[PDB]
Amino acid sequence: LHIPGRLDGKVALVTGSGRGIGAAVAVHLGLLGAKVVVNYANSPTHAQKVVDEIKQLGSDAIAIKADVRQVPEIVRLFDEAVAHFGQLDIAVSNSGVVSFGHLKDVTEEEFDRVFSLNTRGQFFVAREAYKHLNNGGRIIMTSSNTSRDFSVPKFSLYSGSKGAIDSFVRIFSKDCGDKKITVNAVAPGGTVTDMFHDVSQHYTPEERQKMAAHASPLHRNGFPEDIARVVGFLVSAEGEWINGKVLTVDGGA
Amino acid sequence: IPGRLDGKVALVTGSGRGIGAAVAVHLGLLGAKVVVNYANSPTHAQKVVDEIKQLGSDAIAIKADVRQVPEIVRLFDEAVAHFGQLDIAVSNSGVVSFGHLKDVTEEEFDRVFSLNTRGQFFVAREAYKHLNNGGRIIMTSSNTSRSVPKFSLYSGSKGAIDSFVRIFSKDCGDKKITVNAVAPGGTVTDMFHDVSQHYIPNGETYTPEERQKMAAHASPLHRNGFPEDIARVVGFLVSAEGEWINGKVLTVDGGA
Amino acid sequence: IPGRLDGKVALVTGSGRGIGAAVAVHLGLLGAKVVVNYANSPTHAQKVVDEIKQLGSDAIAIKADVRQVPEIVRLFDEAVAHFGQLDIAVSNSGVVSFGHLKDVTEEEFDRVFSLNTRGQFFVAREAYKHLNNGGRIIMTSSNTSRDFSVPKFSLYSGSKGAIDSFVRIFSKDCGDKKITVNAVAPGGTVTDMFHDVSQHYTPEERQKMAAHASPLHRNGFPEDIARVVGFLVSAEGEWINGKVLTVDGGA
Amino acid sequence: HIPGRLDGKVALVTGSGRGIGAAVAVHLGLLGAKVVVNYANSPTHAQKVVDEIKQLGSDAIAIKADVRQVPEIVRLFDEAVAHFGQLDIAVSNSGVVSFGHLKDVTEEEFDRVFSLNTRGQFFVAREAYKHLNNGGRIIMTSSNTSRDSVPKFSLYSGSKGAIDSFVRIFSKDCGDKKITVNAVAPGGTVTDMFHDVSQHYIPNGETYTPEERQKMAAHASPLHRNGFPEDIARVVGFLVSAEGEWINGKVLTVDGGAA
Ligand SMILES: NC(=O)c1ccc[n+]([C@@H]2O[C@H](COP(=O)([O-])OP(=O)(O)OC[C@H]3O[C@@H](n4cnc5c(N)ncnc54)[C@H](OP(=O)(O)O)[C@@H]3O)[C@@H](O)[C@H]2O)c1
Ligand SMILES: NC(=O)c1ccc[n+]([C@@H]2O[C@H](COP(=O)([O-])OP(=O)(O)OC[C@H]3O[C@@H](n4cnc5c(N)ncnc54)[C@H](OP(=O)(O)O)[C@@H]3O)[C@@H](O)[C@H]2O)c1
Ligand SMILES: NC(=O)c1ccc[n+]([C@@H]2O[C@H](COP(=O)([O-])OP(=O)(O)OC[C@H]3O[C@@H](n4cnc5c(N)ncnc54)[C@H](OP(=O)(O)O)[C@@H]3O)[C@@H](O)[C@H]2O)c1
Ligand SMILES: NC(=O)c1ccc[n+]([C@@H]2O[C@H](COP(=O)([O-])OP(=O)(O)OC[C@H]3O[C@@H](n4cnc5c(N)ncnc54)[C@H](OP(=O)(O)O)[C@@H]3O)[C@@H](O)[C@H]2O)c1
Ligand SMILES: O=C(CBr)c1ccc(Br)cc1O
Ligand SMILES: O=C(CBr)c1ccc(Br)cc1O
Ligand SMILES: O=C(CBr)c1ccc(Br)cc1O
Ligand SMILES: O=C(CBr)c1ccc(Br)cc1O
Repeated sequence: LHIPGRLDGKVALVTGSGRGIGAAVAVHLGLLGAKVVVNYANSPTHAQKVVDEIKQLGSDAIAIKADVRQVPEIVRLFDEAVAHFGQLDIAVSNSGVVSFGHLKDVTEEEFDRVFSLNTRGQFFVAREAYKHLNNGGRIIMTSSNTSRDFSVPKFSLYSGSKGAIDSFVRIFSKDCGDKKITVNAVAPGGTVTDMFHDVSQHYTPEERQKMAAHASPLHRNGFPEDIARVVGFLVSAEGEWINGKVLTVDGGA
Repeated sequence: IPGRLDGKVALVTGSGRGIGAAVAVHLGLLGAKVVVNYANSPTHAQKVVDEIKQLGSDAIAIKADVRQVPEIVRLFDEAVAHFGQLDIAVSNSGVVSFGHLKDVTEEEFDRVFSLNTRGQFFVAREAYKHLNNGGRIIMTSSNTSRSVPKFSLYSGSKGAIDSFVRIFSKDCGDKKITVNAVAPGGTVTDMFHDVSQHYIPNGETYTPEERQKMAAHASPLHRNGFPEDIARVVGFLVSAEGEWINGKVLTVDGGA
Repeated sequence: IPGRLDGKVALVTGSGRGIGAAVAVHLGLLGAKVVVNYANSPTHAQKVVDEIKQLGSDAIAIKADVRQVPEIVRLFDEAVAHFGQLDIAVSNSGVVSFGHLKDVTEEEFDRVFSLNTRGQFFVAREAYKHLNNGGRIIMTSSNTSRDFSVPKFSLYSGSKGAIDSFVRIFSKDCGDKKITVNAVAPGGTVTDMFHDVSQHYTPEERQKMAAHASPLHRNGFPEDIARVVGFLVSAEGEWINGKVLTVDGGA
Repeated sequence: HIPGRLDGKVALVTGSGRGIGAAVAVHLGLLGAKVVVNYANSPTHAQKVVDEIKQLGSDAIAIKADVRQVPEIVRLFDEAVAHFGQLDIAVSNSGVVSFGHLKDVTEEEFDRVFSLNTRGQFFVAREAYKHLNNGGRIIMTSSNTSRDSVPKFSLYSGSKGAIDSFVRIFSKDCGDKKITVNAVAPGGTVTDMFHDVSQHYIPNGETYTPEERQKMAAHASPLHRNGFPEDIARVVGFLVSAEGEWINGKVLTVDGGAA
């Protein structure tokens, strides 16, 4: 009885996996039988619950605090991961922040807060992933359906921050080929997390939420484990021949 | 189990050979009962069926030429008759064409579009009609839609598919059926081989395998695409785990 | 002179009424001689021809069903016969179709594709064969090919997605006579077709709600699509080649 | 008829000292616009462009500003309105090219590219919106490699994909002033930047003359020729005209039909 997309005796790291989409990727890869490094930066207990979750279903994990806005903290994060589990097969760039505002009101402090994590951060996560990763490995980065599909106004700073991700992946896949490493991006849609709720107020968390379901031909919201399942396939052996691509997981939204 | 289709029934057009075949075998290995459609290759159709039984699923092989819209309806009513239900339809059948616009006859257009564009349209259609709720539709395109020369006619036949799927996914939502396309690129079959001989300044001079190996250099993974490479993306897409991929075109080429 | 077409001859399919009449009047305005192609509406076409005569450019009406290839061949033979040259060729003629995928018929698909897709391909081919060196080919798509996905618009959208793939490759084939190929992909240009899809109240009221879609707060008119077409097929538009230009004003 | 002329309009182009920007700025002048020739390090060529524009019956002025420093950007737009009294058109053109494998790419090298190409352009568009007449025009410059694959080109190509995403949303925001925002995505326009990129992506570039590698890239165009600054400037011309209005929020690629 053939079991697909498994990751047994493979190590995976997932920036900002304490809560939200990243935490499901952390678990899924754990379920499909990867050992998992669960990076957080502000949510220490949240991360220890994800380490706990992955252990209960028969694989190992350690949480590692790191601000991935800080390239040396990223060097240490990858340096520490390989120190612990011995190697690293999978690196998922998940960590991100949202911003809202009309072009006229967007400040220098605000451009940077956003770009420092979502774009520079993810790029430098990807850098140390290539240096630290084994041959046949997997980088995965997170964009947004807004990058180019969705056209939310007063969403320019955020969308641009992920538009750069869209352009990194097709080229990274050329560069990363000489360690036989595939690079792909996932562009989630409206995944239900603390972030989705902060961007719906633009009332109740769930009342707002109940509108977005009436917009997917599948009449439900996207949830973190809907994106996780697409990253699990992509970091599997099976899905090696998807390379340099931005997958969009929105449900037809 | 994740990625498995235990209890599910599928149908794959042009699954006697090439990507078609590898799709059918993969769906089987995942737990699906596979309908295997051919139009000219019953021997390989019957081999595909037999390989699907051996690994311990079930299959039949119903002859049907998907240019003929009544042969498509029959293909599907017979699909539902033999296994009882249909969950999954994979529109895969296709022909390549080559030529400069200046030398493209009517006959050559009608040949290419009747199967690649129109045929696939009325597979998607008779899929929606015949499918259980929560089911799955896949159509096959090419990475060359959105630029090798003398490749207009075929290229545009698949650009139409890239357009259809986004809308279909709107239409098809009311039975919660997801519709996506795969845009394969450089996959080792008689179609890839008959192509490599045209878009390589030597072509007939070199050997299919010598050409095949030239193209291996193109991928940053430094290898060739094989039907099992594509089969696996479809399988995920038609798993319940692939649900939240909907209305999209996945190019599977290896960075090419 | 800026993007003027003084000394050129153009041909526009379905230029009797619609964006085409406007592309025809526009290429006229910029000093081109214009073949005006109709199939069903000679009285409209005659209005266009006069309006191009009336701002001091020559023009003719030629009946041709761009679904019948033989008639495409005659139209291009006769156009070169009259003006002795053809520099620009605009594939405009198209039809609209609504329906859930479950309802679409072989007949409906073939009514659409015959003209929207297959017709445009063969206008394009015949353009290549008759066109002077350094000439121009425009094909007509929709912002729905890809950009937007409306329910029950699958057939039409497909018809124009085919076009998007054609122009990229066409631009390479046609470059062996230094001819550039592009599509403009309109997006709600007020016309007789808009009023159909608009319907799916009065026309003018179904437009006032349409206005709110553009961040420029206004709908689209043939001139909006025509100015772009005039640029692409000018000398100065040469370096735009093998492209789709979605003219929607935001939408 | 005299079509897309910009008579009585005022325009600003960043880095209109050399390359594309200059041809952009000479084009707007030729089309009747009064032009503000921004530059950071090339004051003489900037001045030659102002004189070349004054020569064809319009007016121009060179302002110095480094569009890496956001306060120099505000100073640039404040000064430009001060001199000519208004501004209709804003062309974010300034940019740099970088080559390197992800691994070799550094913090310093990364900030160097993003601070001008991405951050710079964003804030040129912020201040343009704040200074521009209603009915005006924002253009940003992108690249045909942002999404249209070239090795050791991630950092450059990245910097520009951010622009593509920016112009689609800028179109909406800028709509409350009936302002069209659009990007041009140039290909390999012959410039000192093209020659620096023809040196790296050619079998043995330094063993070749810039013209040699040029002729080589020409054989790759369906138009058997190299694109030139005037080829992009002609397209910018259309976009910023009354007539180009219904192209809003899109990214146009001017490449001659290939790389
Ligand atoms: N609807 C959506 O959610 C949606 C849609 C499109 C794209 N995305 C993208 O999906 C990704 C994740 O979204 P989400 O919904 O999961 O977000 P979220 O719930 O707000 O969670 C944020 C995650 O980011 C981590 N993080 C933030 N700043 C960090 C830093 N400097 N260093 C390390 N980690 C940091 C957080 O960990 P700590 O709490 O430990 O800081 C947390 O795990 C983001 O890139 C987002 O843009 C999401
Ligand atoms: N290989 C590639 O590189 C590549 C790249 C892009 C896209 N594709 C697409 O992938 C699909 C598979 O092609 P392939 O590579 O597998 O090539 P292939 O080996 O040529 O396969 C052709 C398949 O098409 C079926 N077919 C042909 N005419 C048919 C008809 N009237 N009715 C039903 N089925 C018919 C054939 O069945 P019989 O011959 O048995 O009748 C055969 O199984 C096609 O959609 C193709 O356009 C392939
Ligand atoms: N209008 C829009 O909002 C919109 C949006 C996206 C795309 N488009 C595209 O824009 C183009 C023009 O559409 P429109 O809005 O101007 O449409 P329209 O008002 O319906 O005009 C149709 C034009 O097509 C011609 N035509 C139809 N069938 C023909 C045939 N067999 N042979 C020759 N000519 C034929 C008509 O001429 P006869 O009357 O002589 O038959 C008429 O000139 C079309 O290709 C359409 O698909 C339009
Ligand atoms: N040429 C191509 O092949 C090509 C292809 C695709 C895209 N592009 C893009 O098109 C644009 C034009 O490139 P190009 O070929 O014209 O390049 P170029 O010859 O290098 O010209 C560079 C321009 O950038 C300006 N610049 C540099 N740093 C600046 C700063 N801090 N502030 C203001 N201006 C600054 C320069 O002015 P100073 O003299 O003052 O530095 C000069 O005007 C760039 O955005 C480029 O990325 C070019
Ligand atoms: O991207 C996000 C959250 Br960061 C998003 C939110 C709401 C909707 Br409706 C669509 C979206 O793409
Ligand atoms: O279409 C085919 C073979 Br039918 C194809 C082959 C190789 C590449 Br790279 C792209 C393609 O689209
Ligand atoms: O398709 C049509 C008319 Br055929 C259309 C109408 C309105 C808008 Br907004 C976009 C469109 O594409
Ligand atoms: O942008 C650059 C380097 Br500035 C470029 C050069 C040549 C070609 Br072909 C495409 C490009 O995008």
